[PDB]
Amino acid sequence: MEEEELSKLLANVKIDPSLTSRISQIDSFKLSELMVLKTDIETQLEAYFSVLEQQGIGMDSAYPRSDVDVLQVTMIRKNVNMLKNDLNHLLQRSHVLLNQHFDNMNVKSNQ
Repeated sequence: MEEEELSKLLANVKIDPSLTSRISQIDSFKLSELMVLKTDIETQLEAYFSVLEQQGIGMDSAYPRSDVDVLQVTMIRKNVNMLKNDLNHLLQRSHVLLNQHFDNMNVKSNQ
């Protein structure tokens, strides 16, 4: 049955809730918490990159890939792009906080 095969497919298409919760707190976390999260996002990205390597494909690309290959690569590439977006956010927020720290000391970054 088509509906039941699809529920299994989907109910297992999931993102670690702990990671999602922490990402939601980018704008409230302290720098130390942000840098631990950064590392954990990087570890996740590393895992996705390793699977893309097995698929012999990078992030930008067009032997014949089957439908399932295409679906898997589509999923992995989307995951990567969403994670890279969150990592970028984390870094941008971190830069704001770093700048606040310089401001507090009446110093500028070397630049």
